[PDB]
Amino acid sequence: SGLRKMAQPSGLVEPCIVRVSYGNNVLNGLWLGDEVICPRHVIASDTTRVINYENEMSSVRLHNFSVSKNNVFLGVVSAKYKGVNLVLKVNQVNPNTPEHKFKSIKAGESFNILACYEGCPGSVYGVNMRSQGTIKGSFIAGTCGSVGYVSENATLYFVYMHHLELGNGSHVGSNLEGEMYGGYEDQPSMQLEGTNVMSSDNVVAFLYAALINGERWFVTNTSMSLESYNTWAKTNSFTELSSTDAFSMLAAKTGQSVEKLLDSIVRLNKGFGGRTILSYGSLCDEFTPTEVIRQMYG
Amino acid sequence: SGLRKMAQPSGLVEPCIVRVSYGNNVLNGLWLGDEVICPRHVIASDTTRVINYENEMSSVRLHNFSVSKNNVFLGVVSAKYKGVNLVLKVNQVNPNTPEHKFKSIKAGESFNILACYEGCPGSVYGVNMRSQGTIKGSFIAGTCGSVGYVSENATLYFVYMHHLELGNGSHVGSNLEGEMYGGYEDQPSMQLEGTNVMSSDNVVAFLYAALINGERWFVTNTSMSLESYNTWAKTNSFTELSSTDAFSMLAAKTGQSVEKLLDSIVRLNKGFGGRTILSYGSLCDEFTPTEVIRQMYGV
Ligand SMILES: *C(=N)[C@H](C[C@@H]1CCNC1=O)NC(=O)[C@@H]1[C@@H]2[C@H](CN1C(=O)[C@@H](NS(C)(=O)=O)C(C)(C)C)C2(C)C
Ligand SMILES: *C(=N)[C@H](C[C@@H]1CCNC1=O)NC(=O)[C@@H]1[C@@H]2[C@H](CN1C(=O)[C@@H](NS(C)(=O)=O)C(C)(C)C)C2(C)C
Repeated sequence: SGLRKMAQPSGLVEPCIVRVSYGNNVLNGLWLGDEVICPRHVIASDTTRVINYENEMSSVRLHNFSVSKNNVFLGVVSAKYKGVNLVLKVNQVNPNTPEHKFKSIKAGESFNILACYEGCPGSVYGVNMRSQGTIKGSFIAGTCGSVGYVSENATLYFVYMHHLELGNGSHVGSNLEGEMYGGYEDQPSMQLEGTNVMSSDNVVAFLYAALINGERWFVTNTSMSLESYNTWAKTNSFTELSSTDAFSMLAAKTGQSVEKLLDSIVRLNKGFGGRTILSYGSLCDEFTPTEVIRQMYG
Repeated sequence: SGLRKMAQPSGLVEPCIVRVSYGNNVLNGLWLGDEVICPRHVIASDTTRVINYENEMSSVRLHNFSVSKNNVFLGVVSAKYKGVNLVLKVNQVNPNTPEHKFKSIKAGESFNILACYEGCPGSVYGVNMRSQGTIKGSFIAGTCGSVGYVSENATLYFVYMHHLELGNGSHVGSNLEGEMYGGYEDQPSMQLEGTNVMSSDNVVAFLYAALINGERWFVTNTSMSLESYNTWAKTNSFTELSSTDAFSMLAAKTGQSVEKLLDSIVRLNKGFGGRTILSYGSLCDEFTPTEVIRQMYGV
């Protein structure tokens, strides 16, 4: 059964993806109602140098936009900035607009990515929000505007829109309100990502999933207290756990309390010694405790 | 730019999933036209012991069936075995039936699993068919009838329907014609999966994806001839490579010949030595050459 990333189904999101073109830039937009949200960098005359966005807005011609989906051409009637996103009002309303809210994702939380290639949905996969506000996915040219989403209790939330990839390979996007996650600039810059902080909540859930998979070599007879682990975590770029309550079910099923896995984290952070855990060679923090519980038990 | 096991979008498949129940057994079915296809063990009176399907079919009653989708219910007017699958005719044609075909999956090929629970699609993810006709899915209770599909050249193929989980954890399903992959029986028995043979085509593609993503510690000034690797492959449960021509473009982009990666495989098979390749601590044959080329370069 192992442990793998899953994506919630994409049915409600795909009919909202449109191809947005301006000049030499071709990417994706999110068509909801008569609005189309896209990364505002699409109207940049040159993405190899610093962009003055209000200068580009004052020189924008709505007749140069090309917003389409399949065989429907959407005429742009108004353009406005909203943060780092471009909000374009079109002459047609999306007949397949789903009931939806807008939500911001926090660090250590999982969501789904509908990877779209120049207006065409191509694939869908699950990601996780790193401490600095980035994610580790797979984006290439023409995939900006790809939408992140998550369904909670039958409520569809749009949470992410892709903008850029940093030099270290981390991927940077914004919420649908135009606020960039982690506060990164939407410029072709050399800006750095901070030091990454592993979510210890997720590493413990990852280690519980490995015990359910019959992988127990990393568990010894040594325990480590919560307080002592939290003192170790802040000097080793791990978050501190508030409590062990979230793992009550996983601990009873596997026969290992959180304190046993906390000791494993400290030992395995120095290297797996040549062995693997769920095919990984390092600690994985992309699975929340709720994810692991649902994937293993439903 | 990254490498992730991806699934194709599920929008054309979700409206075809239905809940299928009979007595105390509940699973998923595939609603196309006025036909619903499900695993036949939904009518088994006892999943605990060996099932006599001839007795179960003789004592079946159409009205004891219940197939439904979003509070709308379908009446079963006919039930028939087709291989290990039940084919039920219902009194309503699926208005969202997509243009589709049926197809079998070969070893080493990738397809998409739409995991479902009691007729409600829950998650979608990509899998790769292992050499013995199994997949390392994540099916748990109530996921029987979950549908595998693949989109090729704008043609939708239904390729998989979930049945059981072997004692070793591997997952066995059938195609949509009732033929179980790998020849396993739909019986609660201790069937043993054969020896897994790693797809060398997929491992090479995985290592090419690593080079594209900046991983290169596993390549040295060494390179292994194709025949020399194939002789090693038949000894260490790896597929033999007919040629290197499927990697012509990947070899040009990364400047690394297949032969250089062939020696990497032989060395890496003995362990990574504490190093990683795109988070992996072991070789992974879950990505085809076509998967990698498309994910890295768009195409
Ligand atoms: C959207 N269409 C792309 C997605 C990129 C392409 C490679 N991987 C991705 O995630 N975004 C951009 O093209 C984005 C646009 C221009 C430059 N840019 C980048 O992502 C660059 N990275 S960076 C932070 O060094 O500028 C690069 C080098 C193209 C990956 C702007 C930031 C406006
Ligand atoms: C469908 N609802 C299940 C899917 C299973 C549940 C656990 N993981 C899965 O993939 N199918 C069955 O329950 C299936 C039914 C009965 C026995 N069976 C199994 O998968 C069993 N495995 S085995 C090969 O030992 O019989 C088991 C013990 C439930 C996992 C039959 C084959 C009819």
